[PDB]
Amino acid sequence: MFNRTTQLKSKHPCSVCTRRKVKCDRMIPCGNCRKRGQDSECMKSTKLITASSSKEYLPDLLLFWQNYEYWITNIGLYKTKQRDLTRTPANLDTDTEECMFWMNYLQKDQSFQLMNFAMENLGALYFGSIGDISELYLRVEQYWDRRADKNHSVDGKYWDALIWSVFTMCIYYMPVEKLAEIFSVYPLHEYLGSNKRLNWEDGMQLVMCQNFARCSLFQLKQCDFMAHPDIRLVQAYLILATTTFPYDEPLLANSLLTQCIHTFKNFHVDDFRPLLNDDPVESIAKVTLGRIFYRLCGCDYLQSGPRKPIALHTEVSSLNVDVYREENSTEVLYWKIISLDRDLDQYLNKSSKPPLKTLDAIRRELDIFQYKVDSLEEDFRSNNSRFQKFIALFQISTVSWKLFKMYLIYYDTADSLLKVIHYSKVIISLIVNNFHAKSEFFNRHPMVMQTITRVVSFISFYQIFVESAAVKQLLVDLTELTANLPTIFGSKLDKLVYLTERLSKLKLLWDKVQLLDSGDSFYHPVFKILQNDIKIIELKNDEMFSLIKGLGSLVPLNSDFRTIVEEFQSEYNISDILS
Amino acid sequence: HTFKNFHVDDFRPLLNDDPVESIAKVTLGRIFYRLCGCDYLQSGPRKPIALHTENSTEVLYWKI
Amino acid sequence: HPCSVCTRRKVKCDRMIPCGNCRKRGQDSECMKSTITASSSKEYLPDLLLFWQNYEYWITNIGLYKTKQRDLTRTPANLDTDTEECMFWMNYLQKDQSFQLMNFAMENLGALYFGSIGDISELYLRVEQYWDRRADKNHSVDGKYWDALIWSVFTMCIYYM
Amino acid sequence: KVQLLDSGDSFYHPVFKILQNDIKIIELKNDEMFSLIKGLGSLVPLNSDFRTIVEEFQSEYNISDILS
Amino acid sequence: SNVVLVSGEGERFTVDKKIAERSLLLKNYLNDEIVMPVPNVRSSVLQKVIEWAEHHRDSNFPDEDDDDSRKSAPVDSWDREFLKVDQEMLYEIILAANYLNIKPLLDAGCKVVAEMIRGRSPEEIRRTFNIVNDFTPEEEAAIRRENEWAE
Amino acid sequence: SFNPVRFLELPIDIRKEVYFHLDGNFCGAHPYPIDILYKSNDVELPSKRSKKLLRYMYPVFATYLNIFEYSPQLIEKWLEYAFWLRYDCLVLDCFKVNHLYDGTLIDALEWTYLDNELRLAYFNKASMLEVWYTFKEYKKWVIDSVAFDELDLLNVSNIQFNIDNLTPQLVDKCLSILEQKDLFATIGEVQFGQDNQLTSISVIRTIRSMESMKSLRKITVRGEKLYELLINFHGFRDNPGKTISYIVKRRINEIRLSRMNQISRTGLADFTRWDNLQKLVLSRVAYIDLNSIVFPKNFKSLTMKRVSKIKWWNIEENILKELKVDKRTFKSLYIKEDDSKFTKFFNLRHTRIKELDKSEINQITYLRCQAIVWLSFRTLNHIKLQNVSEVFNNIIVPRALFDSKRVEIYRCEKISQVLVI
Amino acid sequence: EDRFQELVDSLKPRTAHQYKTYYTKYIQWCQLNQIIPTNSVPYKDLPISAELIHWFLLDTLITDDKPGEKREETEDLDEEEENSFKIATLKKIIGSLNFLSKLCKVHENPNANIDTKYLESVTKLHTH
Ligand SMILES: [Zn+2]
Ligand SMILES: [Zn+2]
Ligand SMILES: [Zn+2]
Repeated sequence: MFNRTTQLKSKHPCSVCTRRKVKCDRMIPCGNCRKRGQDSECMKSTKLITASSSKEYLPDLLLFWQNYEYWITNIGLYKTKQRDLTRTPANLDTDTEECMFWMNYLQKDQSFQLMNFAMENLGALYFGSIGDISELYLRVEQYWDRRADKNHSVDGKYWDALIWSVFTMCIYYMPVEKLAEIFSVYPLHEYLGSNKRLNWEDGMQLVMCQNFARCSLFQLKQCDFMAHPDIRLVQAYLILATTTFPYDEPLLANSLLTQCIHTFKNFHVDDFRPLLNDDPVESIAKVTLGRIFYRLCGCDYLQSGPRKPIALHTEVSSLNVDVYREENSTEVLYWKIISLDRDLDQYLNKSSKPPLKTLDAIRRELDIFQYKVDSLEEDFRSNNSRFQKFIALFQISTVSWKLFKMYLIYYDTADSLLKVIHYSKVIISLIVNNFHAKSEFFNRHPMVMQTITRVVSFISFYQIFVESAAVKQLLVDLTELTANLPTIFGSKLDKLVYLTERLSKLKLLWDKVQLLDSGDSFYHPVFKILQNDIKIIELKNDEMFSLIKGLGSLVPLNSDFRTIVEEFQSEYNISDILS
Repeated sequence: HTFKNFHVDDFRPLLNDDPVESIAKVTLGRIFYRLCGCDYLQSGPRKPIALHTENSTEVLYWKI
Repeated sequence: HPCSVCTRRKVKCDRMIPCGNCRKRGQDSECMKSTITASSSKEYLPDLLLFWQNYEYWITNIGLYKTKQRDLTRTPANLDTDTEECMFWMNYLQKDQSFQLMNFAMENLGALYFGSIGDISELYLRVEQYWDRRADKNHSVDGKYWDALIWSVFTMCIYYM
Repeated sequence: KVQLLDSGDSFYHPVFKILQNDIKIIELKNDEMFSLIKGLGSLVPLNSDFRTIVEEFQSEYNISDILS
Repeated sequence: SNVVLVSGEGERFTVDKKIAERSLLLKNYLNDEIVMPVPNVRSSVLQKVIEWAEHHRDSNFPDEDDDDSRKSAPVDSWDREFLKVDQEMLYEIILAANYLNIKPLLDAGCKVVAEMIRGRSPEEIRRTFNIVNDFTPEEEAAIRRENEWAE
Repeated sequence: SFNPVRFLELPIDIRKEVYFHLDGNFCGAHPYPIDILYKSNDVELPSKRSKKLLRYMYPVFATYLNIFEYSPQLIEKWLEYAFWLRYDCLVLDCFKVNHLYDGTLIDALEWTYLDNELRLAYFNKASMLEVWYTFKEYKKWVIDSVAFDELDLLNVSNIQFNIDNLTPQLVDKCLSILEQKDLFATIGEVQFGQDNQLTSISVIRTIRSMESMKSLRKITVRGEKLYELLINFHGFRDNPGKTISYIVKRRINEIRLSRMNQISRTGLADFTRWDNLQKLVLSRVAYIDLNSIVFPKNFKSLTMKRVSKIKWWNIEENILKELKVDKRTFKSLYIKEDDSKFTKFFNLRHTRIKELDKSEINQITYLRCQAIVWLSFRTLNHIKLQNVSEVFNNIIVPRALFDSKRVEIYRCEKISQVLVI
Repeated sequence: EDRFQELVDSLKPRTAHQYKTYYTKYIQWCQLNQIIPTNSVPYKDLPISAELIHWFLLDTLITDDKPGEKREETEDLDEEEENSFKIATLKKIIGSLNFLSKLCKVHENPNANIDTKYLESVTKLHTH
């Protein structure tokens, strides 16, 4: 927010600082010597700095934008499902009428036409998860024999819920035209009593996706997985974590991830190398379990935050690792490109700046992913090939762009702002080329959601203070692509649109209020409201208010920049996008 | 997962807190001590996830 | 026990391998004469008993009580007796069968509920209100949390009584 | 009932052989690997007195009887 | 096999794709005629870059993590003379090789910068001593008294 | 001429690499790297204010500049740079970005004793000094210019010690002046000389201070004979001398080995102790076998250079078990040589970059065969072959390690034929 | 090409600068009796012999008749300092000329063939 933090911090203190007998605020000239009215007296040593118009609030501002864009654009917008226990009425079973409607509505052609569409389209995701789709086609065939049975085997119940998770993922990437052609739009809105004029992109495609997730749940609740741990729970949870559900529900997915990690560590299996005396069955089991566990670590990372108490990733991709690099770079490539970003993010919330040697080592291994994704094969028509290709291309460009964002913020290396501008437009052009058929659901993975979450945050945020030409040209395509995101995201999409609106009105708020000099402490509503709202969401994360209800029926007890601050606090309030 | 989601760190009361909170630090440290007892006395391979993390009679239980 | 050359050349009480002052003097395989053919002396009394510790965790603590076997492809789900294990035993347990159980823990088990919830009479607020809440059918999530809280103590007061 | 055997130092006995398989087979019941290969599904999870009285006391005093 | 360089000057330089491989930013943009913005570097500096790519497009290049072939890498005497240029515009050459991730040209210019910085006379180093802040003047007097018998 | 502050304009990523590419020859008065002198047909066959400089400044510096008494032109040019160059702002910015990057720049500051003062010093790779600063002076203007919040920069813990730079009595006085301040946690590492079982009193004086540093890594030795005495373990730890302090053996992170002949001239390059290292580096040992070492617990990087002779882990014998084939089939029949796209990304043109068969071996006894190769390593990743010579077996690198170029061969002309498994 | 690496890799640089001091003094000494004439000399023509080496060691190292620097040869310890320095630098000059010999072995000198065991005997004599 506000300190002095100006350009060209000098080398040696002057006489006035030696008189001053405090910390050497070795700026041009000092925030403390200017506070004593002796600004020029600290200037008079040698090479009297430069123009006093370099926006000295801006580095402090970007330091607090780190505080924001950590605690808002992952934590505040997505990872606070601030709901209630008293104000939420109970649901004892309530899916013997609801999930059984999905027992009703599911058809065999409605199963297999999703199944065969998602075969070459999504043939890396389940291939990363489980492998073969024909065994899964066999489970859908026997599933109509395993449909309304009486001898519900626990294992077979996991197989039943497995294909509900598969149907969830098939909804998550099928376009709406084939969805309305394979399924029917109307019996959902018959059963719910909702509107008939609701072609699936208008809200209920992702709801039916969540209903298939919920019917996986309704059988997994019957699987008794807390007394029956197995790997398919974790596999289907990978498949469900591919959806928007971890962002639309952080807390439930946290506990399910907790049970999945407990399930894995029940096995006490770590290494993934088929040694001399190993079973070939155990060999292939370890080979599969490798990608399983690294996708599990990827699921551990995306939900990580203050609602994530139990951690899994305990390794470093550079420089106390557990099984690191004893592993063939095939889909742990997908993990390692994520763990690349993971080690960046132990410096987002904490304002301690990482060593730039580390960041340039990251700049070195950046191109290793860039040209190991080029080290794959290529298939024009197999949609999983270009699908996985664009996934990894997007991930390395995403971490690249965020890395150059970190370069500009933490140290401001050469031309890193223009690097941000360049990689932003390259990624957005990749989205534009995937505005097509066969590639609209290259735009449905939550990586593009969280990526545009950062882009429309910071490009608008730098548009606030620097009315730049390239930032304006990018801001046009920001406002275009914000409306032109796919409907597979839904509620957080509209929360993102409100966030874009509130940041534009935050720009107007900077436009209407001049920044008050008070020696070197600057004052604006942009400062104080963003000071407050993060702490509001932290007090929501201070879950004592959800435990004050747990320890009985107890009830607790807990100027110009006081007015317009507290006018914009409810004018464009954050409470629209908490939930 | 649940108890650490509530961010329970201190087990002795502090003066700048909610008295509901500062008393709940002991009134959940007792929960923490029995949680440590269930964490310890169920010492098994089926229980991999541990919680070691290190009035006048409930802390004395977890002492022994 | 001191080894062979400790008893033969009379050196220090040295359970080294083979000794720290006999291997040096040219007697490595000559001083390993310390401990199919048979033997029945107490040489196992150092040699064995630490294997007991391997028994003591994995068989007594783990194997006898904690090692659990299931049958995934044969066990029914919870769709069979969805609510009926819960509902029949909620309808049988009446106010005597609640508070007369709870008065075991009120008299006999003071460290438990102080170790968990504090007071049992504070819990008697909910258990008295449970007969205004067993009849409730549209609860909240909090009220069901209270339900499963007090039915855990209803569970506990069965056994020790 | 059995004279304690060895190779000179490493003592061998039916008690000794059975105290091995006490821990080995019960920890093999604690091996959840082939339960995970059950989770793999179609991938099939496959897995003197010192000679014979071991087979007596193991089969008669069946150590797997503590799994009910 | 040709891409277009559109600089801050916007002078469209349609160069070969093998020229584009040296710029690892642009080689990554190959995964994205084929235009891209360079909003800071002028196109004469870019033309110097392109002519270096013409010269050493076929040349062989080290692992860029070395010491022997990284720090003790010999210069090109052709690209010594080719970069015997303005001091100022040489820094724009440096910024161009940074901004487009052209590492051996960056090191090649960098070593010539290292040549020009080293070997400067202790006359002017005595003279250009505290141009920047660099010392308290008490220590400046102490240094000048430290060599007082000859200076 | 040159404009310094104009170079101080353009930012730190640029300004790093220049000091990274002006290594030690910051001065003009620097000698030649002696192979130009070797690759030649000419020998150098060589005023009075500089005679006054020899008269006055030089008797401080006849400890180090006395090595450079050839070419007295360089000598009489030297002391003028020894006035003002070693306070110039470029040098101070160099130390700023260097201690920012912690030896990633030009490195190895060194506790000297000149000005009869025990200040620090910077040497080049020709061991020529340029700068002599005391730790007060070094903490004063360049540490505390950037000691804003990071307390590890308030710490200064990356400095070598180098006995055999100086006299053993100067080792004695050096540790005496080390004692008077808290400079134990200031040094980074210690070096060794010997330039039978009788440790030198310099090294004895070194060891008897060595544990009290508590911030110690990065230890290097330079003599094979010395290597035998101090860390080539040989089954000896219960000794009054000759022991190198188990506690500070735990404290190190990495071990460097300068120039030797063999490591298992004895039975083994043994490190029963030395648990917590992560990186051993072989600089100029003549002969190595791989399995000549105890292979300590987890030393992830293992780089090496300037070798005469490498055997291998001779995995080639072990690969004849897992798929159980003929050697001539193993070259001819059992090489697919797929080099799909990442192989051509780097150069590595001289080594023949092979690959085993995905056809003739069929996803069993291949990952088994890969884990055979893994068995030779015992948890290490980084390999990094510089200037090398004369392996005795095929080059065998697992694809998991070979991907991301965790192995990085730099020079390959005495060698070829890498079968990447 | 064949030797130049392990020519350089023979030594630490410190030793190489010591030798570049030492045998330069040797060559200047040869020119002071004009043994090689004259400002540079090749690596191919250089005079190296055992008695040349030893007579350099005479005329510089041991022959302190030298009435400018005549008079430091009496003390039980300071002259013991002097000749300990002399035997150490004797070995150093031996290494310098050995290395210069090995330099001119690959640098095509018929006049570089040493009989080092004579020099061993010299060392052993001064040692005795
Ligand atoms: Zn000041
Ligand atoms: Zn001031
Ligand atoms: Zn003995």
